[PDB]
Amino acid sequence: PMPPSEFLDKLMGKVSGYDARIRPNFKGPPVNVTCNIFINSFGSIAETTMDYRVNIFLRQQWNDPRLAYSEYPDDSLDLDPSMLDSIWKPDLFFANEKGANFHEVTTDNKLLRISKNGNVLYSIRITLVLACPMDLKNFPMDVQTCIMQLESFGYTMNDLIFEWDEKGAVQVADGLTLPQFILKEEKDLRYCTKHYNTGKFTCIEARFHLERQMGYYLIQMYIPSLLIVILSWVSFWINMDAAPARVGLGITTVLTMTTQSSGSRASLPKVSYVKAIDIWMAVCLLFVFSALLEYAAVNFIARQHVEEMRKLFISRAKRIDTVSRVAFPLVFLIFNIFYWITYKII
Amino acid sequence: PMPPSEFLDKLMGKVSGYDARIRPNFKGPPVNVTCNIFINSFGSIAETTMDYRVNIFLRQQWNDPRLAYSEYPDDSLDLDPSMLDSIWKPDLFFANEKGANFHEVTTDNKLLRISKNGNVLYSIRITLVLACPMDLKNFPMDVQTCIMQLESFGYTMNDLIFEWDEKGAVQVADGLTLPQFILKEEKDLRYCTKHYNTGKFTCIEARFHLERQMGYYLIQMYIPSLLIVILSWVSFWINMDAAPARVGLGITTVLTMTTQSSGSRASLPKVSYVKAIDIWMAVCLLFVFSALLEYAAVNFIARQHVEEMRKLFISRAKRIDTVSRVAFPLVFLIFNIFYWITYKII
Amino acid sequence: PMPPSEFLDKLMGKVSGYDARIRPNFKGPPVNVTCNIFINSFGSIAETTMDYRVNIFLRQQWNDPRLAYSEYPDDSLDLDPSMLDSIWKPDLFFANEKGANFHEVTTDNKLLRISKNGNVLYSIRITLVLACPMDLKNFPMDVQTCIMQLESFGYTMNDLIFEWDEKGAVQVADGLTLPQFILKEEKDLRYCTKHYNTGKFTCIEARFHLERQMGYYLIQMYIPSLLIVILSWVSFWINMDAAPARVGLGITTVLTMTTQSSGSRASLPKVSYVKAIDIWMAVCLLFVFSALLEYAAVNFIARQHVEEMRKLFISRAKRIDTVSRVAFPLVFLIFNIFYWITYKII
Amino acid sequence: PMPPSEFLDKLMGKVSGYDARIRPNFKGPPVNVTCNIFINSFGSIAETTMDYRVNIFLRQQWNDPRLAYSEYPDDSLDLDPSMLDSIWKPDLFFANEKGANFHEVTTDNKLLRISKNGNVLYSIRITLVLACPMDLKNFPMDVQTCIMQLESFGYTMNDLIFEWDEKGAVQVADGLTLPQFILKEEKDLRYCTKHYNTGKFTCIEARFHLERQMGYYLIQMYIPSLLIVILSWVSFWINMDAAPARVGLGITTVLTMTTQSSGSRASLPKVSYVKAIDIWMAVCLLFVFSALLEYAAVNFIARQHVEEMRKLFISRAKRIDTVSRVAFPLVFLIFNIFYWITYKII
Amino acid sequence: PMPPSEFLDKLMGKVSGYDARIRPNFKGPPVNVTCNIFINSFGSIAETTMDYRVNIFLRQQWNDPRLAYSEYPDDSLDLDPSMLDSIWKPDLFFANEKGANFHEVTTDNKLLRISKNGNVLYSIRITLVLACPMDLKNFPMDVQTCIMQLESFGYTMNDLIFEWDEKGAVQVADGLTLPQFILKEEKDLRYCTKHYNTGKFTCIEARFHLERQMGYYLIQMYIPSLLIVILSWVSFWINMDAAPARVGLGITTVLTMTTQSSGSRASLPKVSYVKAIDIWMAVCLLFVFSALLEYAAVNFIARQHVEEMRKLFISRAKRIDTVSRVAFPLVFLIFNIFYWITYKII
Ligand SMILES: *[C@@H]1O[C@H](CO)[C@@H](O[C@@H]2O[C@H](CO)[C@@H](O[C@@H]3O[C@H](CO)[C@@H](O)[C@H](O)[C@@H]3O)[C@H](O)[C@H]2NC(C)=O)[C@H](O)[C@H]1NC(C)=O
Ligand SMILES: *[C@@H]1O[C@H](CO)[C@@H](O[C@@H]2O[C@H](CO)[C@@H](O[C@@H]3O[C@H](CO)[C@@H](O)[C@H](O)[C@@H]3O)[C@H](O)[C@H]2NC(C)=O)[C@H](O)[C@H]1NC(C)=O
Ligand SMILES: *[C@@H]1O[C@H](CO)[C@@H](O[C@@H]2O[C@H](CO)[C@@H](O[C@@H]3O[C@H](CO)[C@@H](O)[C@H](O)[C@@H]3O)[C@H](O)[C@H]2NC(C)=O)[C@H](O)[C@H]1NC(C)=O
Ligand SMILES: *[C@@H]1O[C@H](CO)[C@@H](O[C@@H]2O[C@H](CO)[C@@H](O[C@@H]3O[C@H](CO)[C@@H](O)[C@H](O)[C@@H]3O)[C@H](O)[C@H]2NC(C)=O)[C@H](O)[C@H]1NC(C)=O
Ligand SMILES: *[C@@H]1O[C@H](CO)[C@@H](O[C@@H]2O[C@H](CO)[C@@H](O[C@@H]3O[C@H](CO)[C@@H](O)[C@H](O)[C@@H]3O)[C@H](O)[C@H]2NC(C)=O)[C@H](O)[C@H]1NC(C)=O
Repeated sequence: PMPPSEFLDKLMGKVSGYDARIRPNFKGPPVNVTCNIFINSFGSIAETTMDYRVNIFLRQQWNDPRLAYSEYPDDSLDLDPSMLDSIWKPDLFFANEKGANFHEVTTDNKLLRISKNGNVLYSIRITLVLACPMDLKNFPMDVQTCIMQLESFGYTMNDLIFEWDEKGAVQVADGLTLPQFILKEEKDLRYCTKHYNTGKFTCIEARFHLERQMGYYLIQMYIPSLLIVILSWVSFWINMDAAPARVGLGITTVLTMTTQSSGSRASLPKVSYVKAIDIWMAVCLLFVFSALLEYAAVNFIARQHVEEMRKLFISRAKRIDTVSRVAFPLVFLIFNIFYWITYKII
Repeated sequence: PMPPSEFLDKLMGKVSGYDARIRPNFKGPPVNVTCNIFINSFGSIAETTMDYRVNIFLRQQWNDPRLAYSEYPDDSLDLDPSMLDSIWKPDLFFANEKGANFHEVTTDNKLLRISKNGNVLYSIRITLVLACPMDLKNFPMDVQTCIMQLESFGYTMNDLIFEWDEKGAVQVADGLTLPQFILKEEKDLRYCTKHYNTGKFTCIEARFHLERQMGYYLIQMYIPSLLIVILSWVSFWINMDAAPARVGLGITTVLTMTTQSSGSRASLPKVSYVKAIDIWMAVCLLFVFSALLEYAAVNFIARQHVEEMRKLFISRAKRIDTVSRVAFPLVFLIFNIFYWITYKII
Repeated sequence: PMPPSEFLDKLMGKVSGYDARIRPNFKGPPVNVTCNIFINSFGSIAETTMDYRVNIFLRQQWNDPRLAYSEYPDDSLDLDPSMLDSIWKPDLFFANEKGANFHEVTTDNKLLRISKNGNVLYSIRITLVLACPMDLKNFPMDVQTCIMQLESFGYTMNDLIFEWDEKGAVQVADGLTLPQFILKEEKDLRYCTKHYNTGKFTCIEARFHLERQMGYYLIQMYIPSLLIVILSWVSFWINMDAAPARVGLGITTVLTMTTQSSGSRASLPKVSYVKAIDIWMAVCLLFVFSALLEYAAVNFIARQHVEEMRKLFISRAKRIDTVSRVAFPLVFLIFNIFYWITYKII
Repeated sequence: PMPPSEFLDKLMGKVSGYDARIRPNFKGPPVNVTCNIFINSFGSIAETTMDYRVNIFLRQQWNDPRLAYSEYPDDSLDLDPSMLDSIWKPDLFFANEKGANFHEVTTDNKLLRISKNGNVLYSIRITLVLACPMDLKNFPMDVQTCIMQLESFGYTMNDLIFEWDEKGAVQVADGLTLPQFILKEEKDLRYCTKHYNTGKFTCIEARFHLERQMGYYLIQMYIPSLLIVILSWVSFWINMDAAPARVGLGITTVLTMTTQSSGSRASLPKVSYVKAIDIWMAVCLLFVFSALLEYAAVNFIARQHVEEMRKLFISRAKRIDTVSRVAFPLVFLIFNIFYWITYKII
Repeated sequence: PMPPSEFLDKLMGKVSGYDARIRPNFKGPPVNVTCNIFINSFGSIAETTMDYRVNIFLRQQWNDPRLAYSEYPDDSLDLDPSMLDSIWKPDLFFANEKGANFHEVTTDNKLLRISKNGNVLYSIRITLVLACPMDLKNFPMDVQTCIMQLESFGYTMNDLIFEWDEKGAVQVADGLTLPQFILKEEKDLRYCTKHYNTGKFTCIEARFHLERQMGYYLIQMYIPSLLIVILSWVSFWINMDAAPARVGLGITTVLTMTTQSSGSRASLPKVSYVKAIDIWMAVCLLFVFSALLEYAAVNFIARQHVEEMRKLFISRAKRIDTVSRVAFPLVFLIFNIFYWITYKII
């Protein structure tokens, strides 16, 4: 008969002594808030800043016995966000926020419904820009584990405990793709219970494993740098004598493999250690410079070394030729059989 | 006689029991909100972020029988946005917001008018930065379908239903142009009715088909890369012997076609797969390197190969010359007759 | 005797029935709001975004007969912006806002004064980021006409009409300069009266004509590209035979004129059509490549062509020499006499 | 006995008729507000935008006789910023704001104290982003005079007058350094009294003279470009004949001096006129191209010009050699003795 | 019995005369506020702007005897941030703010608890963007000392004194890493007590010593520039005569060592003085140009200098050869034994 918003104003008003500043079960057991999120959007995972933007639906559930109506005939009284500052709510925050905001377009994007036994569902929409430290040792083949962690701010462990619900604690939207990554399905769920000189505060966290799309770096970086090493060798499939074809086509490989090494570290943070794209760009400069070093070894013989003198001339220039037709692919393919296996076992 | 704002304060005040926290037709059929937008501005369609900024007039229409006056002699009571928090409004939001805001310069840019039978028109001005996933397989010749979708947040399907009106559900402003795209006239209108563990919520969406302006990429990228392949061949329209004119003008084509390939992927997201500008830049490097590979094949003969010996010298250097005057345009024009037709049928 | 703020609180308070939610001359003729702006700052005219930032003083004047006091001895009651939400104000907005804001440093920068006959002056300070479509056909020699337009949002044409006052409808600050443009003095003033399915709404607009500073593009782009075409020709003022001075100094012009063509399209939007800086950079590559094409024509003769044979050798190499000393300036100066006149008549 | 905040609530409350909307000395002489600032931070002086960020303490002093208590035993009643909207304050603003904000971290950073005779000190903390037009004629050796100006917005000259106090009208923080500039100690203080069709409004302004740090541009730009002109000449300290050492080492100077000219105009606004770094980069390309022009003059003689014929050969190649060993430093050092003196007298 | 929020509303309400506008111990000794921070996040230490972003938990402790309850049986009454504007709080601010903000996601991230003896703990979460002047004399090997300083704004020294507590005045979060730096453990704690014409105000400050990660600059800059100096010398391990192998491989070192010098000063502020990466890039161009200067010295002999004439030819070309095989590593390794020791003692 009486409408619920009219019914609820006396359920939690100044009458019946409801004070929104006081947690449920006061001077009792701690409040068990159970949580689950729903990732709408995900991404812009910057590595210069080592953070990522996420857009979630944070659902929180607890039990307020002061709100447990009995006589109203329905099962779920909702509550618009205008009266949402009138009940108790948990003081959740994110321990690695780095700035975040609500969404208020056409209405505060907030949801609240109250069951008969005082079970309270509270769902809001948040955009977060969460920090995650990026480990870039094996850079195009890394698995980034960027986390997010949810803590109480004012209430300690003996007053308020966060939990993940067992019914799908992290859902992901259906067509959620990433431009550079794959969000794996297994999401680790564990506690991070903090300690300060103020006290100990509850924490729960989720761990998202992000595996890269290697195919972009394979297209822009590896495959052109693979062919210049092949360009380094067909220029050695060359005429009898030393020639300017052995000169300009050797420094051709120098200009390209440094250009590929210049544009390699374009959008990378200035990490102190060495990453996997470096030791590819190192060898793809080392085998480039070993093409000019063979021509100088030929020029060390072509200027140094009339039937006996001409026999001593080609007694060295072909001992160096028929080996480097074989030795250059041997040391290169023994590198790839050692390079790729290390980055396909980690 | 009595002014409408004075008349309306008793129409929806504490007298006559109007509660703005309660939807129309409560414990009845769901509220049928019908919607249409008006795109003022559109654009800044970034592909690094995969989003786009739009500036709309969101019109919403529904029926509140509590507001249906009968005795006032007019037909449309308006209402300034100062008293706009005093009636019920739908809690619409955008499922791919990524940040949005109102416009409050000189007045809240909001409109509200109420007919005699309780029909309510509600128009606001919003700037949205909506996410859309970009498919870039055939990159300069793609048709991007970026959508926008309008959902309820608190009310489920049995309480509130969104509809597009049949009288022009998406209007576009008159001189609305795009810097890089063409907004097609046919705009798909369909439902995206969501399901959560909270419940099922209404959704309607519009699908904007965006076809690119190919002419910019044709000017900067294709036409210069077309002429270097022609530059690759007039350098083969060359003198009798091998010459440094066949040397420097061949690596000239190497420096330019990599420069055109360097500046090609300037503002592109790091997509894993391969796009259509790549397989043009691949062939426009492959036919470049097949110009130096012919000179090395000549230098493989010019150093290897006195009337019989000089007849064997030109017995190969012209068998390779008169074929590549014909074979280079044959394999190039058989590429364009296969390249362009695939990107003119999709 | 009684102070004006005390006098005004009863002039527009709950006594005397003044309702700020109701326009003047209600159920009468429409309100004639007359407007004029004062541009303090202007600029940051971006072409990537196709917008520009302006900082104005928006003055609005109308007549509220409810505010027409008679007995107070002064002529202009002012009103601080604290009580500014207490009278009726027009709901002006900008139809191409793209974000805007007020200025509230040390005080709301707002002004309000009321004459005896109810004439109301209302002046505020706004920063606007207004969109204007940029036509870039003749790019360094274009006249951009970027507009701004002022509309009502809630009131239709039969309730509220905007006008420009005839006494200087747009003033400009005294030392207002632009970094790249010249704001012309003639400013077009016309109507843009909108029509929607909601109704028809008033509009007035001003049109600012912006002519560029050509001298920057003449310094960085034209004058260096002019001298390389002269560098293309003094390298043809060369010795008798073919020489490497005719080789490296020809590709010198290739590297520079592409470098000038690379840095040409640095900060430009990706317009589909072709602009005037392109067809200068096209010809300044075409006459560059016609310098190497003459050396290859010489090398087509120097390898092809003993007193009769040496007479046939210079029977072609000087027929090509003494023409290109004349033909290269003839086709170049016939280009400038056609290029510049088209861009000095539009 | 009675605490001051309790004492002050009746000093300026509804009792004793204090109205915060009414200036002191109403219908009397104008209010003399005296001002002084304290620059905490200064800088980020961008020249693309032609503005600069400053962080000040704006102190304002005036006299309100309505606030002049007599009987309370102290000398300075302070007032927290919660009650700061309760007294009259001047409506100061900045005529070249371009966006500004207060600081509200942990408390509104605002200060207010009231002496016995109604003298009121009012100090706030503001961050400003002030526009200043940049004159860049002599660019690395310029003295920029960027100003800031403080005006009233609502009160005209006959009601409110701004003054600088004579006791240090602009203080600067102690260790305030600039990354690229030197703030000179002499700061000009003068009026800029505005006139509008509204009326005439008070203004005071301060003029900050900013002299650059020339040493950065001397390190990156001048000293490398100085040595290439020396590199241009040691390559002329060369062997007897024409050689490829006179070829590649000449175009070496072309590639570097254009690279230094490319990176010169990296962060500069697109000013129409010519600046001082240009006419250094012009001459440091002109003397570069006069090194290749001498080799072509030698090649004009080395191909043109057997005991009499060999005497005529070196009768020109050494007349050009021993002059350019002297003429190149003579015209270069006569340039620096004219270049630097003009930019060391202005 | 009575709940604390109900108990506290009469403890600090209008009854019992608590005025939040009045400091504790009024007309008494100054309030001793003791402080400690907790750095959650740290970084984005920009050097273009010379600032850094930090995310702290600011804890403040003082004693308000007006709040000292006696009869309530607990020891710590908390207080939600809704009623937080109802007690006295210190007006702390940061003397080098450059913009800062609170965090209000899901709740104002603020904490307040009150002991029995009026001890008040007050903890808030702030994001700061603090300015620090960067000294870059020895740039990759510098120790930056960026500070933060906490001052009162309204209360002078005789009313409010800040202190660091002796129990860990700066804590740092556990896994706090930096992308480019190492935050040292020793943090200097000292006073910075300000003086103005207003009065003298309290200050405390903390000094964070930041030592760089040298390994990134060693990977990108030093190690490639080390090998080009080795590339400069193996090209001198060359054949007998002068050769184009001594020509192109010498200017190869010119192009790379300027490319490494171009990309060196990529993200650096325009400091006037010279930094340590410059005098490495200077010498790594000087020993590059001393490779071409030896070839020109050989070409000064190879063109100048038949059994006696050929003995005088190699009487100089090997006196210059066998010295530069020894003199080039001697002057280079005597540089590193002087370069690195200066930057490993400071
Ligand atoms: C919130 O969740 C926590 C954890 O599930 C609940 O705390 C637990 O409450 C139960 C009963 O309320 C306690 O069990 C009792 O333990 C005593 C001592 O071991 C034993 O003698 C009894 O027979 C009974 O088993 C349990 O100890 C306690 N655990 C902790 C860590 O406190 C809490 O009750 C929940 N609160 C609400 C409002 O749901
Ligand atoms: C909002 O729009 C919906 C959909 O148009 C309306 O729901 C429909 O309402 C009609 C009559 O109110 C229902 O028709 C009736 O259906 C029963 C059972 O099929 C039949 O026996 C009756 O003879 C009559 O045809 C219809 O079923 C119902 N559809 C749904 C899906 O609920 C709703 O009434 C509208 N509400 C308002 C306030 O306009
Ligand atoms: C605001 O400005 C508009 C336009 O100037 C005013 O509307 C005009 O008002 C005049 C008199 O109020 C009307 O003139 C009358 O027209 C009738 C029919 O033509 C004629 O029989 C009368 O002798 C007289 O000339 C005029 O028609 C009307 N124009 C329009 C387009 O409505 C309006 O009155 C102004 N309102 C205020 C409050 O100043
Ligand atoms: C604020 O400062 C202004 C400027 O200092 C003050 O205005 C000046 O006030 C004095 C006395 O109040 C005026 O002096 C008188 O001038 C008349 C006519 O010249 C002369 O006959 C008298 O013997 C006396 O010298 C002076 O003219 C006036 N100047 C202006 C430009 O108005 C003003 O009084 C100050 N107000 C306050 C509240 O301090
Ligand atoms: C806040 O901290 C300051 C500094 O610790 C306290 O000021 C100090 O207060 C003590 C006693 O209240 C003063 O000691 C007395 O000094 C006089 C003169 O030297 C001496 O004759 C007495 O026998 C006694 O030792 C001390 O001088 C004073 N120091 C200063 C610099 O003022 C202050 O009391 C603290 N306030 C609170 C509320 O805790």
